[PDB]
Amino acid sequence: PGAPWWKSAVFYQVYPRSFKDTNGDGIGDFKGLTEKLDYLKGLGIDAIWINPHYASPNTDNGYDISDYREVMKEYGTMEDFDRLMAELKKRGMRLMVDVVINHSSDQHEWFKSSRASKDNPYRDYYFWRDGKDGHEPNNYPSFFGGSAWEKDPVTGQYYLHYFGRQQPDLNWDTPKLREELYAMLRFWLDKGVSGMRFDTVATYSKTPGFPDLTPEQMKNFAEAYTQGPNLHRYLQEMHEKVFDHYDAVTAGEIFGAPLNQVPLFIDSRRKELDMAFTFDLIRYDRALDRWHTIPRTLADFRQTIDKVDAIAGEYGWNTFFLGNHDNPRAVSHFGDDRPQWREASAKALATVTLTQRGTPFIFQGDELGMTNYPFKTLQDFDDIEVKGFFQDYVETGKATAEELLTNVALTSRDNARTPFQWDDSANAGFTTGKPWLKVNPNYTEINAAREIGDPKSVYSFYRNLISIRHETPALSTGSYRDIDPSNADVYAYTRSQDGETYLVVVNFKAEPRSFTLPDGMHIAETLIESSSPAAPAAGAASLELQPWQSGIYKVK
Ligand SMILES: [Ca+2]
Repeated sequence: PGAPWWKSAVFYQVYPRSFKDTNGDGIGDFKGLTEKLDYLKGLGIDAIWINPHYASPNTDNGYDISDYREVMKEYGTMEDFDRLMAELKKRGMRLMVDVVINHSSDQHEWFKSSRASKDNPYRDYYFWRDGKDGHEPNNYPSFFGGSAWEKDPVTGQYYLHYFGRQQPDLNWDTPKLREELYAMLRFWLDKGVSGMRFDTVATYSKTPGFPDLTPEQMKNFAEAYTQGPNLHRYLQEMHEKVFDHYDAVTAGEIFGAPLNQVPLFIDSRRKELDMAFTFDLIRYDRALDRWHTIPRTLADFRQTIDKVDAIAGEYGWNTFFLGNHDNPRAVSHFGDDRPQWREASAKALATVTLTQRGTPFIFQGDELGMTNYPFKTLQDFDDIEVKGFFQDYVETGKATAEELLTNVALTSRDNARTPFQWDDSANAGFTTGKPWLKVNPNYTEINAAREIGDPKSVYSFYRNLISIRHETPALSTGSYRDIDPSNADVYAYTRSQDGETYLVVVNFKAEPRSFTLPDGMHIAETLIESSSPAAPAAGAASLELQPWQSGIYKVK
């Protein structure tokens, strides 16, 4: 047969709010994204995944939807959305929208009705329960602060919200609710959308009776929330009633789920989702409280990739990303963002990103080498999640304001949300007004305009890597094999398909290193290298690597 277009595609994630503003209000919009399609096309992007673009009070920047069938006021009108669609099509590009159906805004008409009374027709579109022993129904904690249960004096019961208090969870146990969600998905799919990314898709099913989480589960409640007994039953139904009638690719954000359960979501034979967004890697050095970091090495990094790949099997498929809107900047996180190493390590990570088995997603700005932001006070963060950490850890006396700042500065989601750096004009050319989130001062050195015309820029390297990937089947659908899972210095692996085998060698140390190819393996040709003074001689049996050097070679 043949592999789907999404298995050989290179996606680009656009956070509209911080991509390109065109009316000076400081917030990115659709016209802004539409004006930059030539930029993405030139980069070689095949499809774009945009974060939530629906009507929202923005307590969680788009993830709290008040109307699934209207566009967010800040981004434009439905017409603007249609225009984005048409322009993407004119360039042969596809659009993947974000689907947020684990919860809705508390301003959604379903919730407004739901809270009116216990006998209301929409009561069960959400989860309402009586408190217990004078307190909340159970000990469920919220990702964004305090209890996952909020009492509503209108009825006296508590409603469930894994996330923000203004993000009540939708009740998937209710048939009419599921039917409404399916009809909503068809609304967008009928418009031609080519893909859907499902926000926290593993938390749709809630545990019957809502018993308390054990002390252990409390430590990792995110995992417990992914163990609903009707989860896959619901996913199979959605696929049967919706996706079976369209030709769109589905990608689930399987956050919190044990890696061993991932196959249940993506094995094609199961008819659930097409691709998986896993977080074992991107959160591989994150503490359980989600705001502290834990030192890891390349060995942990590669081994995690190892496991995630193995999980895909023969019928599953992974997406591969080193960054997104919920995590610190790739180069700062996995590379070395210091001035002398930023560019070298950003290129090294690009090589990794574009040579991994699965569908790679490039997060806006990483192709430029953008870094974390130099937060100075807690007021510099906008993220509701940080306010949650303050409520749960500072106001409770567990940590000082300074300790939260020091640590959250390295992990905060806002690191990835600062305005895209287009050029060195006012606010990096992002807006003519005041950006909703301050632009990183390093935009004077790191910006698209400066990198586009420079053959040695991080941008040009990405572009070239993307062309190489597009021209080399093995680099997308080829098998993957880690040459040495225990090596904590140089990441080396092969990609093979129909006889053609390629070698990827990336030095993760800011020091010279050597690499000996597996016995019998020799270099045939060098497709590309970064930070390398010279390609290896044809027939080479080993490689001498410069600090943070990366390379792709066809072997024999
Ligand atoms: Ca705007």
